[PDB]
Amino acid sequence: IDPFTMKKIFMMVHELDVNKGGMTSSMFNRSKEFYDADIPADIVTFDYKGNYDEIIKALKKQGKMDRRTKMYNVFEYFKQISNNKHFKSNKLLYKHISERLKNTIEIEESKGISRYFDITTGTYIAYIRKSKSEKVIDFFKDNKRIERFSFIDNKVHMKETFNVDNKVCYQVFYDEKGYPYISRNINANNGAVGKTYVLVNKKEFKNNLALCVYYLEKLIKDSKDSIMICDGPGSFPKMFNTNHKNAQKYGVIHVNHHENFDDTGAFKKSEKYIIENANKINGVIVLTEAQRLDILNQFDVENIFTISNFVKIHNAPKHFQTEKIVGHISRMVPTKRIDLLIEVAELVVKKDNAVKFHIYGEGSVKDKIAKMIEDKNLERNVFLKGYTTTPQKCLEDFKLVVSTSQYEGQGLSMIEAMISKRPVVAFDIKYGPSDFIEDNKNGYLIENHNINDMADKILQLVNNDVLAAEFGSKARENIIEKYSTESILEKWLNLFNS
Amino acid sequence: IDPFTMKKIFMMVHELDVNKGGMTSSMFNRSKEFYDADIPADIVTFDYKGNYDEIIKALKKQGKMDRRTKMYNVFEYFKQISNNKHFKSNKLLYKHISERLKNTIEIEESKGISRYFDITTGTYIAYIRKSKSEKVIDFFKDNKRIERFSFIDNKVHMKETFNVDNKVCYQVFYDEKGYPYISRNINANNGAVGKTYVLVNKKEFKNNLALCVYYLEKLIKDSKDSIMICDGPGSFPKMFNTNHKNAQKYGVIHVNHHENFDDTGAFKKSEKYIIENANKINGVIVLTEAQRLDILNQFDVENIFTISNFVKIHNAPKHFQTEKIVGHISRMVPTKRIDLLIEVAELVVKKDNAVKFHIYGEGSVKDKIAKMIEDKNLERNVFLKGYTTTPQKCLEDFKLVVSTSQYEGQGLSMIEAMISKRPVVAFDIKYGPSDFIEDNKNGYLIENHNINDMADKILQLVNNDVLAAEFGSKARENIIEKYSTESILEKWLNLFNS
Amino acid sequence: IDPFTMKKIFMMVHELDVNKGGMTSSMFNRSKEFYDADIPADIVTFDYKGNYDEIIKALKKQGKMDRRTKMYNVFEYFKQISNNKHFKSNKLLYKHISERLKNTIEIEESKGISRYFDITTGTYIAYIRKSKSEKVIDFFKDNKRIERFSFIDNKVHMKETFNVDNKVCYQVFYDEKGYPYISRNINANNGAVGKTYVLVNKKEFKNNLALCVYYLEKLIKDSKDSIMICDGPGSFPKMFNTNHKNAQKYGVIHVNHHENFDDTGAFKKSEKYIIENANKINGVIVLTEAQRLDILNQFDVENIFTISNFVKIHNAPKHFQTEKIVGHISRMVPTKRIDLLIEVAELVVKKDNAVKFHIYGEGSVKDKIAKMIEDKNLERNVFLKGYTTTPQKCLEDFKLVVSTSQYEGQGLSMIEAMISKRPVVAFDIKYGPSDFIEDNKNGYLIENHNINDMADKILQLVNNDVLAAEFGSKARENIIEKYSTESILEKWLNLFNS
Ligand SMILES: CC(=O)N[C@H]1[C@@H](OP(=O)(O)OP(=O)(O)OC[C@H]2O[C@@H](n3ccc(=O)[nH]c3=O)[C@H](O)[C@@H]2O)O[C@H](CO)[C@@H](O)[C@@H]1O
Ligand SMILES: CC(=O)N[C@H]1[C@@H](OP(=O)(O)OP(=O)(O)OC[C@H]2O[C@@H](n3ccc(=O)[nH]c3=O)[C@H](O)[C@@H]2O)O[C@H](CO)[C@@H](O)[C@@H]1O
Ligand SMILES: CC(=O)N[C@H]1[C@@H](OP(=O)(O)OP(=O)(O)OC[C@H]2O[C@@H](n3ccc(=O)[nH]c3=O)[C@H](O)[C@@H]2O)O[C@H](CO)[C@@H](O)[C@@H]1O
Ligand SMILES: [Cl-]
Ligand SMILES: [Cl-]
Ligand SMILES: [Cl-]
Ligand SMILES: [Cl-]
Ligand SMILES: [Cl-]
Ligand SMILES: [Cl-]
Repeated sequence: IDPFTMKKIFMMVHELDVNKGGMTSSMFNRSKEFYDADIPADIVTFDYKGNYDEIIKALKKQGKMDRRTKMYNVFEYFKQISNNKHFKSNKLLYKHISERLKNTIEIEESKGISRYFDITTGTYIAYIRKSKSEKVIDFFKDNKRIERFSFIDNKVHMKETFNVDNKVCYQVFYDEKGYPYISRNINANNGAVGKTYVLVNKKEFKNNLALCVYYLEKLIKDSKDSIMICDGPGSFPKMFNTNHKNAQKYGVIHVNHHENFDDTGAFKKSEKYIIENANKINGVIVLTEAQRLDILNQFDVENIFTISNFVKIHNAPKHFQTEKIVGHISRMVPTKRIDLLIEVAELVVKKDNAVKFHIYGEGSVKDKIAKMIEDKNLERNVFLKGYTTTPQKCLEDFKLVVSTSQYEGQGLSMIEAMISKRPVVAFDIKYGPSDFIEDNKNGYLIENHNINDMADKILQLVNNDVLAAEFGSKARENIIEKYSTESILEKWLNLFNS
Repeated sequence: IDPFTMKKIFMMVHELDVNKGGMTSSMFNRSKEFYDADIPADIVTFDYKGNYDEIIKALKKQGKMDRRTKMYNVFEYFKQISNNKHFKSNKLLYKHISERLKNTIEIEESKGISRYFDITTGTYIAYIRKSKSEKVIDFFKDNKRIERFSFIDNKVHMKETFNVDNKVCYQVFYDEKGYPYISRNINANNGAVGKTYVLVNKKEFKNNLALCVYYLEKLIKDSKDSIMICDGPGSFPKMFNTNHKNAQKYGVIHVNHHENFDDTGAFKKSEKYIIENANKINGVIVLTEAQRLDILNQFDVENIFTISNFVKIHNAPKHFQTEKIVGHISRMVPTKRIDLLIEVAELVVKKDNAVKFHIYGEGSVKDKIAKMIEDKNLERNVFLKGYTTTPQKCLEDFKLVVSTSQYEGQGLSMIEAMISKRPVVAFDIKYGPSDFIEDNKNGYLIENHNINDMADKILQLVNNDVLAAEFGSKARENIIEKYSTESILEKWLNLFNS
Repeated sequence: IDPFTMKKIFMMVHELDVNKGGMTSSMFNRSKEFYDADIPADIVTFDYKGNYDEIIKALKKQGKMDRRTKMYNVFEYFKQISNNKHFKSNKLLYKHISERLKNTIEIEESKGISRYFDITTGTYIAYIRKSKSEKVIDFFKDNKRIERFSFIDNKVHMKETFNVDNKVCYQVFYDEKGYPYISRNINANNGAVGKTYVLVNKKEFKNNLALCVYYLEKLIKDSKDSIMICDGPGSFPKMFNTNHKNAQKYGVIHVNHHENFDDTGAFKKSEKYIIENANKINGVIVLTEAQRLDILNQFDVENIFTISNFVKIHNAPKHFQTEKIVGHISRMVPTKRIDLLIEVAELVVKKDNAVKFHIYGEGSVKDKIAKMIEDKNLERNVFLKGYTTTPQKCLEDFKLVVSTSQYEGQGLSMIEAMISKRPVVAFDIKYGPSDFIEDNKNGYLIENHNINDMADKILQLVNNDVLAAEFGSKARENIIEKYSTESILEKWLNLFNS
């Protein structure tokens, strides 16, 4: 509303990075929408990367992140404090590294890889592997690795320490002048972060949780204009344990709060903790009004709200596709019951050998879908392409896309395919495509068991390229008028203004 | 006899310390008696403590140790030699510690606890925890602890070294000027002391045994006026392996030489080794003439003698106690068959709910006596108070004390209670209270099985406060005239003079 | 032929050393023969010893190695290169060792054994054990050993590094001026040599195999006059993987290519790899024309040749031996079926108690032959003397020697005994004594099962000292005229000239 509002939204996820999607791409778009309504919506991360500036720069150039959206990082905050406490490069650090490397001889392995040996004792001193903009230096003691200095543009940003099993047990972070501002213990057995020492402020913290809580109380002004939104479930404790009294906290659950493949009536451990404590924050936000009603009818909480996702209606291809191409662009995870779909490919091709499948994306169950299509020799017909950073250009050469799951928040990947004139085929599930797919109108829906009824539907479409177009043009105009943005945006503000 | 005798007794136990009793308190009193007869009786210990001066000072101020009694310590002997080899403080040591601490930043944990990090590399350097008179400094390498310097009044007395599992594998002891005089290897797996290097005399020793044998040959003049008395069974090898030809050696066995809870006819492993070699020293000393006769009738040894213990007849309360208070002040050990007594409390209270129990002292089987009285909910009635440094003031508010065992040397803890006008109740056993308890005269004795006959006897006393007094006044006057000191003292001298 | 031929033979075995025999003694003699025919035949080794000069010097003085025969060593090659790159002693190395030893105090253990402790901290610094011409210095860190410097004539030739389990994980070799020329990683778990760094030439090598291949291409001129002969089966990959195009390669198999105690028809793993690749080198050389025919009738290889061994007909004793002395001078290994011979001693002595046995040499199954003759109490009669560096002087006091095996190349140890007027007794086997023992003529042969038929034959000889002499004099004159050297030598040259 107000073009000069002091409202601001801090969206919290553990890490940002390139070549993902789903929850993050939803966060990127949500930031874009809020910025349009003159409300700054930025992102807060809590992990360390020495090249986040290069990653954020990439995410914006590659058109995945609105350029107005900033990422706040806990380590970038304390680094910048450190930067303004010193006004002289930390040469003693580079002298420390230089001194351990002198009186050594060099022996090359390959192009930018060399080892160094003391010319007096013959002792193994260092291993240096340098690219062109980054460099690592591994120091050795008693022929075991003890330390690694990491470089970016000839500058140290991290020092790692290694135990007896050659695993990290300690990290140090150096500012842009070479001064250490943060160091922390690492449990080598699981990689969990322990005690964290903020050297620049001479303060210690029990763990990363205690550090980021302290960080948010510094980053986020305790005003009712400050709004915290936690997408990732692994960041919720950070938002919940702050001593904010005025600031708002909204937990956004993205997934089904039901345990995967459990008929007990049990929930996800983390996704339930959020729900239980809904009456202590400003309310948990789901996506379907169904999932609201389920949580209503399970937990004693008077504070759940349903808000869908902003959709970006990009532009459909100039044409369609004629050749019997079916695709499944997704990340391979057992929760999607892909086992209960590739046994529809098999059920299709035998009635029509010209139907082809292009599988994109990666995952854990990729390598056993791989060693499964050749057991049946559908390598002939089915292809596991790979991860595509161009989801739409791979989408615009489909006749239709296919997907399934037993657990979803809603339809993200199915919706954005319907825009590109593509009639997707999926099951009816708990929370998802019971609303944006109208069966025998612009797409198809099947009970999540009748595995050849889906195999029946595909042949009603791929063999009818003139009917696999009207269903596509009735897809896009279906998305557009159904949820919009204003309907969704006013959901958010009325929650804010209260 | 002779007020100017050159006779001296060295009583040997591994360690002395505060808040114990039994064998040690017997040693403290025996020293007091011998000093009265103009024969110096001192104590020799073989362990290391940096605060033994403070402990001995406490033992005397707190009236547990005769002030004339000295403690000789093997490490205090070599420290004092070291003290007179140097006449200039070892500043290079404190410089060595200072240098490793400079260029560091401090980060506090609590009041006197801080960690230190190198301001150039961010490396974890040191952990310092200081009280007000003592201080520890833990140094780190590759984020693992390697060394600990221990301070007392700002002075180093010990440096410890740690292995990969963070356990001690090496110790160093510094004199009062900061010079190392003794270092030794420690087996981290069991804490056993290995090779011991006497740096001040440039001599090495296989273990602590070889070190203390050498020490006794220095400490104790090889004359017939020198008398060695080994109370602790764990110190006997130290006395036995010396090359003394004239000096006397007397091993004093305090306990039953029968294996605990074994009906085989087997003995304690250590207590038998002493017995087997009785014909090689000046004789083993037991406490009961019974235990003498048993050893006579088991081993071929013509050299066993029976001598009881000196009793200190202190002063009884001004009054008694009326309220049904029963106490067991003892150290909780399975050899005392406490299981076979707390199931007499149960057998008592049900006939008289006003009988109360106060349990003092500590032990291993305290925590399962604890979770046992509440299973039966005698928390109502039975109390595990705690260790009492005031045994008599806790004793002087009893009507009677109670105890049992299947194995004893004699009655120490039962005897000193009879002084304070208290009729104790105990079983008849191998070696013990068959002599200082006269049943139905001043106390009570039961077969060590009839667990409710004891429960019968208590009610014959606690419900008769006028009969639980005559039995008390017949207790003290019973101890006094029965064994005395002169009868016991002349036992010792006639052994000496031979 | 040509007294000025540029032909040269490099005989390759992994290591040479004192107190062995068999394959090596065969190599020593073969070098001697070839040198007589004006063809230099030298030996190449691939292991490290700091005292090989002293060992080779011993092998020649003790008359086991022809003085014209040289040993080439891969580490001696790179050391000599290193020697000529520096013209100033590496004092900084000895300064490095001196500095770590100053400010220490000495504590002796025995004659030439002492430990050193820092006089400031008391820290365990070093352990030095010196003989009179060699010395080791073990340095310690956190009371664990980390390094060992090895000395010969006050000069460092090796530095070893130790891991957490106190095992070698790194080696460094110093030239005769104290400069490191080679360092290498050691797998502590098995002692296998990994990455090898040639510091003097700044080159790295995957392992010892890659190092010695490179070494042979430097050592051995790629000419048809250069001839490589690989005796040891463990050195064959080194000869086979060189990029020699003109040089000749001859693999000499010494043993049975049949798996020990396997009736499957399976071969030795290594000895087969040689055979399989016979068509890629200049031919594999066996010893018996039988073993040739077997390999012919198993593998598809058109390139196997049979050449026997050069025999050194030394000089027989002035006399014989009368006293019933039977000997088995050998190295104790289960492949010799000694179990199937000592149960003929037993079968002999019972018919003649005066027959005695002298067993020389060592082995793995010595200690259970030991605890076997006393179970039967033939200690009376059978003796395990020990390893004899004087094989012939121990041979010249026998009436006859005895041996057996199920696997041999031929008869080495049986043949050289026949020279000294001794009728040996052995079984007929695969590849061996079916040719140099003529039964009931100068010796005896039995089927390798009839264990008392051999026991029958001995008594036909030891009880007939006038018949145990003619068989001896028919032994020596049997060896002499049968194979000679010229017959064997021309076998070699005709292989060379082709
Ligand atoms: C915002 C939201 O509701 N998220 C849902 C989503 O999370 P999740 O993050 O797993 O999103 P999905 O994997 O279901 O959707 C596919 C996503 O992967 C991206 N992609 C995939 C392959 C590829 O080659 N390139 C590419 O970019 C797509 O842009 C798309 O955004 O699925 C979960 C279950 O699986 C649901 O419970 C969550 O509710
Ligand atoms: C000198 C002697 O003969 N020692 C006997 C004693 O050794 P032990 O040293 O175990 O002596 P006991 O535990 O039997 O006697 C109790 C001792 O503990 C002290 N105490 C206990 C609790 C408390 O709160 N405060 C306190 O000071 C008492 O002063 C008393 O001296 O018991 C052994 C078996 O158990 C016997 O075989 C030994 O023969
Ligand atoms: C060149 C050759 O064909 N070598 C054969 C030999 O190798 P190997 O090297 O094992 O030779 P053997 O052990 O069979 O012969 C005994 C050797 O050991 C030496 N010795 C033994 C004891 C002693 O006290 N002093 C002493 O010097 C002898 O000099 C003799 O040379 O036996 C293998 C099986 O066992 C055969 O397959 C090999 O073919
Ligand atoms: Cl900002
Ligand atoms: Cl500055
Ligand atoms: Cl004194
Ligand atoms: Cl001095
Ligand atoms: Cl040469
Ligand atoms: Cl030089």
